[PDB]
Amino acid sequence: NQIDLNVTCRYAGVFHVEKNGRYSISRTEAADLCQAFNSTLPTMDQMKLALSKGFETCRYGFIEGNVVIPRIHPNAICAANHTGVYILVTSNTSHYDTYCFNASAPPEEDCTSVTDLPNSFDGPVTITIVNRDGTRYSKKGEYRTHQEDI
Ligand SMILES: Cc1cc(N)c(N)cc1Cl
Repeated sequence: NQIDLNVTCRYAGVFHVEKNGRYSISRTEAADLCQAFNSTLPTMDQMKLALSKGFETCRYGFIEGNVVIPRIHPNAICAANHTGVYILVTSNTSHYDTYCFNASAPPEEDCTSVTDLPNSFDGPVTITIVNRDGTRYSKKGEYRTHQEDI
């Protein structure tokens, strides 16, 4: 009974979360997961500002309304070489990573590690936050509020 959450630096409060090392988050789980970080799904405008401060990934994730990949540098294997906030148009499937937005984060790039999951609820799952530098924070809890996600 374990969930691992790989997290990134924050850029203007926006960060990326990947669950269990693969695309595995539904839209409802995404919202609940951001909730556990005292965060929300970013708006498009919040994502564009994060982009402008240096945020890019090579992974699809939810924002409010769409599934996107922020890209600064063109790369042929990330969002088909596009730059900007690339919006997924056509897909059969429903599970992605997520982006989250924490209003209390610093305004520009914050590449310190995440050391807490402040708004998790009581529960039986060992949840481990894994930072890009390998540092880890664990706690027992739950964040999913929808039966179909559990
Ligand atoms: C929820 C949260 C916790 C910590 N420690 C940091 N550093 C960043 C975020 Cl977004």
